[PDB]
Amino acid sequence: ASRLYTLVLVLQPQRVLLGMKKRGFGAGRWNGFGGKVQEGETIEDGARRELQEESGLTVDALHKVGQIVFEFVGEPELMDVHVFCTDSIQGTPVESDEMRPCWFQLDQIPFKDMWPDDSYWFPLLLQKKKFHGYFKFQGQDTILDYTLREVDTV
Repeated sequence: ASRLYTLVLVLQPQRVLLGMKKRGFGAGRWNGFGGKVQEGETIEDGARRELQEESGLTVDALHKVGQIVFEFVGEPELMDVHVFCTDSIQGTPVESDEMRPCWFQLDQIPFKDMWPDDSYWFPLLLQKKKFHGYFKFQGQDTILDYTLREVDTV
């Protein structure tokens, strides 16, 4: 059994948008935008909804770029995260109660203050490659096992 999650990475030719999670899950780290997928909305709609609730941004078109499964030791539900990307955005990223948005240069991505798994799949994202990933976590710091491959269909 798994639970559906969204992850939105605003990727521009020379910069990427990340948000400092101010609390809850993943707080203290720079994150993409997203959240739980609710009942009554599609996965993409949930990604749009959370992107607006967390940054105030709306997007014309979202592109599927990957899917990452996360296992946390002791927790029954696996986390099925659908990763999205976009270049065209509508509006200006403003601070919400959850995220503090900020632009980063592609050669200055703060991996040391992001989820440890990002250092693995981010190179694939920047290369415009589609990918499937799996990460088993013990706590929020230690990766026990992981798989990562390039795909043609997300």
